[PDB]
Amino acid sequence: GRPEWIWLALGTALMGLGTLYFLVKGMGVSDPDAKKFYAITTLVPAIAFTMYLSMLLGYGLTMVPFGGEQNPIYWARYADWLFTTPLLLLDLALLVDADQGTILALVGADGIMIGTGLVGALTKVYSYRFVWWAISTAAMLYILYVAFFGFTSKAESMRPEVASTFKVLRNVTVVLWSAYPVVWLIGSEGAGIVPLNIETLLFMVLDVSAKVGFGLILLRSRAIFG
Ligand SMILES: *C/C=C(C)/C=C/C=C(C)/C=C/C1=C(C)CCCC1(C)C
Ligand SMILES: CCCCCCCCCCCCCCCC
Ligand SMILES: CCCCCCCCCCCC
Ligand SMILES: CCCCCCCCCCCC
Ligand SMILES: CCCCCCCCCCCC
Ligand SMILES: CCCCCCCCCC
Ligand SMILES: CCCCCCCCCC
Ligand SMILES: CCCCCCCC
Repeated sequence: GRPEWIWLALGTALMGLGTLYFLVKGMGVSDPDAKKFYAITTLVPAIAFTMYLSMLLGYGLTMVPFGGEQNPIYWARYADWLFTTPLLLLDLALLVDADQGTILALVGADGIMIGTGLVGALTKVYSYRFVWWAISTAAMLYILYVAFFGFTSKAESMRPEVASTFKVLRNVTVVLWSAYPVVWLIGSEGAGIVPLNIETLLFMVLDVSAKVGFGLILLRSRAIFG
């Protein structure tokens, strides 16, 4: 009965219901282009649902000694993010017809971001936790830079309605993704200022917005149709 369980339960509900709704809508669509966006976007909260559910049931949690104490760390978050973050970037790349080499570079950077974040989260020497955090944050900023400058440039060649939908999704992505390193820094994995229950609340609001919110915006747009 960990106090953060309530937010894990609410995250589970929200991701579950989001997945179900996207699946129902997606299965009804016949346009092949729209179907690809549905397939990618439905998978995102589906993966998050399984990881939130696992954490709700007491899995994906480990104790890491640092700063003279035994600290609880939810590593299952990284398993979710390893797969869902590149899927979200793929949605954006597909909207703007980004180059294959750009997608490869972003997916590589994304793997670095999640992998070094996880190594950070598991590191037993307090100061070194922040070296890995800094490397992960640098990878994230490379991603946001490309999604902001590179993808907008590509969007300028698309019809205005596709460009408009892209810009809303780009803006949501920049605002939400840039919060994650700060929550990590001040929370359980970092400085230990924000207690685990509140941190779990914060990550739940961010996760639901970045996956279900993002998905609602994308999947209700005419932009996904070919
Ligand atoms: C659905 C989940 C989303 C959109 C998650 C995004 C998560 C990140 C951008 C995480 C970034 C991190 C850093 C920038 C450094 C510290 C650890 C990471 C994983 C939290
Ligand atoms: C023409 C070139 C150059 C370069 C580059 C710049 C630098 C740096 C950094 C950082 C960050 C971020 C992010 C973005 C976005 C919204
Ligand atoms: C006393 C010592 C040193 C430390 C640290 C810091 C460097 C912070 C640079 C952050 C780059 C992302
Ligand atoms: C005596 C100490 C030294 C240190 C520090 C630091 C500055 C490193 C800044 C790195 C920025 C990327
Ligand atoms: C598209 C060619 C540019 C490739 C740059 C790859 C980059 C970077 C990464 C990251 C991390 C710390
Ligand atoms: C893939 C990036 C690997 C960078 C290694 C840096 C070593 C950190 C010293 C604690
Ligand atoms: C001794 C702590 C400083 C380690 C610096 C690691 C450099 C990271 C390379 C990207
Ligand atoms: C806006 C948050 C500031 C409060 C941080 C905390 C603590 C003592």
